[PDB]
Amino acid sequence: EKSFFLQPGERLERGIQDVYVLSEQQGLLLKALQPLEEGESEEKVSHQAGD
Amino acid sequence: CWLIRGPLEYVPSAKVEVVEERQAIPLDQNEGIYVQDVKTGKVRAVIGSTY
Repeated sequence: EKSFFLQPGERLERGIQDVYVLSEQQGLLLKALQPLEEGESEEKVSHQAGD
Repeated sequence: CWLIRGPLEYVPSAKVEVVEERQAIPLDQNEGIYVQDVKTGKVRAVIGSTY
């Protein structure tokens, strides 16, 4: 929950998207990653760039 | 997601969304339907009582 005054020179990439909530049992997301990042996701598991 | 039935009166919570309005099938002593467990993939025959 947030109300947000977009500062000057901000822009919303894709407006106001809704959080993925995945099909409990059989809903899945598959995602690449532009840059390398460690313990960065909500998994605290590192991934190499493109991994 | 999960389901509630029985002799209750329900107000969907702020955070819960009523997906299906289900109505149970009455089955003869001697007749029935085939369900499939989406989780398991298991497909069985449910016969005898109302389900």
